[PDB]
Amino acid sequence: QTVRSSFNNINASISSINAYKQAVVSAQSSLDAMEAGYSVGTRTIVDVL
Amino acid sequence: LLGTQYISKQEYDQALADAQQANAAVTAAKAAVETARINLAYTKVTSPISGRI
Repeated sequence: QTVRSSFNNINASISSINAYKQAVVSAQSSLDAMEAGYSVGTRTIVDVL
Repeated sequence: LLGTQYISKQEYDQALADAQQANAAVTAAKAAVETARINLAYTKVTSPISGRI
């Protein structure tokens, strides 16, 4: 149960990374939608931050 | 904001609808001034030809 716990933790935690590695690519896209959206003016500086 | 594709392509055209229709409204009001400017060429009654009065 201990060995299969870690082996089924690391198989989760790879997919956990590829979840939250996409969640960066979401949020890095959403940030750059703000920095381009604030440099032209549609979104404000607090919707940036 | 769509060079870097960061808004919808739909919300752009919808604003480009509003851009092009409001510029089509100015043309529908610059003509409406041109309707009422030409009343002020119809006041101050212009002698439509030359010659003797």
